[PDB]
Amino acid sequence: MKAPVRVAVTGAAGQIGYSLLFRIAAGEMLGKDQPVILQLLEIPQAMKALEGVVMELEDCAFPLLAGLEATDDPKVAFKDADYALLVGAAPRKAGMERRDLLQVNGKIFTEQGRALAEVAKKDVKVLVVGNPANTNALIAYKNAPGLNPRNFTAMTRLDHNRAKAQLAKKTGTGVDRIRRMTVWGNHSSTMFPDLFHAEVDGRPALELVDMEWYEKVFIPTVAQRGAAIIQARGASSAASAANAAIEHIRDWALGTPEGDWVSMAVPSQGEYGIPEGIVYSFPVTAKDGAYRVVEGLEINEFARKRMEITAQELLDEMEQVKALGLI
Amino acid sequence: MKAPVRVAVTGAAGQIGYSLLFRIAAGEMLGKDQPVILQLLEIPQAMKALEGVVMELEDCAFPLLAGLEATDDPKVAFKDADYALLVGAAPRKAGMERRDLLQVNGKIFTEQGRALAEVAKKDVKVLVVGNPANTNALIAYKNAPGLNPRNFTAMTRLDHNRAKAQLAKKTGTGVDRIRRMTVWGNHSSTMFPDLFHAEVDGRPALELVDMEWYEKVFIPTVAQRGAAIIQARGASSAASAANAAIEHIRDWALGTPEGDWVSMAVPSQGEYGIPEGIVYSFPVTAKDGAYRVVEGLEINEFARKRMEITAQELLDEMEQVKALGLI
Repeated sequence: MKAPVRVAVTGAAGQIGYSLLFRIAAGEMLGKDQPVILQLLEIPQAMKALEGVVMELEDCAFPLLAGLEATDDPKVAFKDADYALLVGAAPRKAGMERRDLLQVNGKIFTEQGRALAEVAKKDVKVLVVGNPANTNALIAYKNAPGLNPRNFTAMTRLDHNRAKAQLAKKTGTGVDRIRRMTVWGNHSSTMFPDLFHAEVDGRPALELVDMEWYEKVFIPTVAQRGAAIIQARGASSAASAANAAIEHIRDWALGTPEGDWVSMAVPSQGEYGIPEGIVYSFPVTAKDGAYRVVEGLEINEFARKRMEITAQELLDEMEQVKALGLI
Repeated sequence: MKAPVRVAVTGAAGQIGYSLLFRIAAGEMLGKDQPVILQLLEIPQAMKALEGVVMELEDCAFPLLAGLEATDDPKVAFKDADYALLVGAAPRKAGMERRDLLQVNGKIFTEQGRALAEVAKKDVKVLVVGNPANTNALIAYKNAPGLNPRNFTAMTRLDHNRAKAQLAKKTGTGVDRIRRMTVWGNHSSTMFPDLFHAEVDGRPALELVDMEWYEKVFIPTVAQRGAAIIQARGASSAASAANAAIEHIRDWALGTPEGDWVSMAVPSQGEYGIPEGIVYSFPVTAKDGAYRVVEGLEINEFARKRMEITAQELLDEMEQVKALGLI
């Protein structure tokens, strides 16, 4: 049997957490042979609701759930954490400006970054889901002295999955036959879904679809997908976002399939010329807890242009954060 | 690997459906080697929302999801279905008598019962989750001419899991070391969680706990658990109920553990002296799609009294529906 690992999840009583927790406890994230201890965190006002979630988790009689703890203290929630899913972020309110959102989020992730650095395992793997993901991750790792910045990542996996789904639908082929999809940059409207290196059942994607469709239909649709779901359901995409979070962690810890790669926003070390420091989505392979950016990919003018734009949007956000003295 | 199976689900855009659908598509209900085709049904007014759910399902890029269809037509949703999860039920409206609620549900399950008999597979396995589950299941199979009544079941697995959870917490042992739990009767306040045949780590349950605790703490607590979740979360227990539905179908389709059994409400054939016809929860073992009631168990006065009380409640209900000409 495997020794239990501790998984910390913030914003645990929220929508994403409600879809997320039960699948983790069922062993879908780290394997059916891996027991887990869930350490849940919420703000004081949501502890009552979190209590209700804990009861539902007990009511599932999960054999792999070796422990369950709920708290409103980050130093308790992150204690000896092996994995940390930072889902909770600043709730957008009325009269609240862009800079106001940055300050409140700045406060949350500086505090959480520090707590992780103090009480979590030294090799703790972190995934930031709360928006703005890439920048909150920057704030966190920048305020986590002693921890490896590459252990801090942001989620672009949802966009990655949305792109594969759209391509599969268009080509009329199973999504399981789509490989080497890449989403570059920021988790925002400037994200760049790359079809230049994607393959559909062995054949290059651009041999089955044209540039007109790619530029005029594919890109806008993947970018608008979150909005389409809100317009349809009247609520955000919690379940698909939860699924993406699980796959992000799963592939990072268990490894990416042979001949394929996934999208992960990680602190840049200059790959493809992207400025160092910013959390940027890159194509990556993973093996036993460690990932590596896939280098050597040919970047044409169309791609570089879009890659530059989204990188610039991230540099701008960092400037604002620095201005507020958060990093 | 296996040939795809068609799984029909009603009330698909609701809370239970939202927690249920993604785990089925992930392969948690019938196995990681069993592709599934989801045929979702909703009332006309919720189709827009169901479309949003369909998009989220697509955005998960599930390899086992071989097909996905949404509709407001029962005859379309249940066509060639191998499994049918009847989650949707009549919504409770202000100023709506008990007889009124019974009529609305009656119309629903009469129509769905007729639809299943007309277009579904003759060996279709049906699980009724929408309340009142036991009675809704009676109406359904009574109006499904040509189908084996025993393929129609009601869910009591959530109460079953809740009871296991409470015993584990009390005895301080892992929920996985709890066996032969039984919940008899109706899915209501008269449900009877039986600890007389339950084992905790190989030892009889009543050897670690006394009758006082069992009678005044255990039974009332399991009966009030749903209310506790509502008071804490401000919402019903959607996720744990979805988990229960998955396990119900899973243990029925794939089979129960050796030397153990689970709770399932099935049409009575006189077992244990229970009136025939009414859907009553019994301890049951299953293997490859077929289940058998565990007979021969010793029933003491304490158990027998409670078994009759819940049986009587079910007869009264059947009485009312038969009075409304529903069956």
